[PDB]
Formats: sequence, C-alpha cells, structure tokens
Amino acid sequence: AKGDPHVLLTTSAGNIELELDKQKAPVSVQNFVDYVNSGFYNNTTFHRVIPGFMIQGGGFTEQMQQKKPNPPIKNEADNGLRNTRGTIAMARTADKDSATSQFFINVADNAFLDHGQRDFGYAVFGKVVKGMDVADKISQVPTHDVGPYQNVPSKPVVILSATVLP
Repeated sequence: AKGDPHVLLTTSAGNIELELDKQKAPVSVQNFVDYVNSGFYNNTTFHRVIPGFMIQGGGFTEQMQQKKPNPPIKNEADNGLRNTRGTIAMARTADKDSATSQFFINVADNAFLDHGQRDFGYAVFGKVVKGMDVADKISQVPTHDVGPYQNVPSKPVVILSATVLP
C-alpha cells in the first residue's frame, strides 16, 4: 500500500498520515484523492469506532448528517492486499460495488474482511505510515447510539482537514 500519494488527515485527536497504493487500487485511490482534493472530508467524522476492530469515517458531519457522495466505485478487494492492522479500506454495503466516500482503518488484523471464497471482501487501498497511535486512541473514545447508528463517539472525532501532501 505504497502506490505513491500521501494524505494527511488532521483530526481533533491527532494526525494520521496515509500512503495510498495507486498500483494495486487505482480506482479506490483516485476516488479517495478526488474526495480529499475537493474538501469533501473536511468536517466529516469517524462515526463508527470499535476497539480491537476498526474506526470508520468520511460520511457524516458532527450532527450525524450524511454528505451526498459521488457515484459508487468498483470493488478492488481482489488486488491481493489484506486488511491487516494499519491498513485503510473502503466501507460499503451489501453490494460489493457500493463503496463511495466512507473508509475505515484496521486497528487489528481483520482477516474476515479479506477477499475470499465466502465473500468478495473489503478493498484495501493504503496503509497508515504515521499516526497509528492516534487511530488506536480514536478507537477507544467513549461511544453511544445515535439514530440507527451504533458505536458513535459521544464527543465527535472530527476530520478538520484532509490534504494530499507534496
């Protein structure tokens, strides 16, 4: 997951730097970079946090309002990258080709999320090169239920800015 692009996510809990795998996840990387470059992720939150599993964000505001994303992309989970601790992957629904803006960072080795004979899996497209301790921190913030959502941080963890680094 070192395709080339580096992205810095500055959150209210600290900074996380990512290196995206443009070679193995071209579509996922272009989709992600397009969102960051457009300023889409600014003011979105990590709305789903589960210790020992992952932290997911990039879709809702602090008031749990969902931002209208761009059209869904094809699933690249069969690119051979695994959902090991420290990787970034695309969140999606039942349809394997339903990913849009939401992504999650694995804070544990989640092999059950990998492309396999039982399910297409979740597309990994990068890795955290800096800030894993921050991701761990975010994963353990107190949470509660908001609407149909569970594991929502009681105190929103906001992505104040997302930028492609030089």
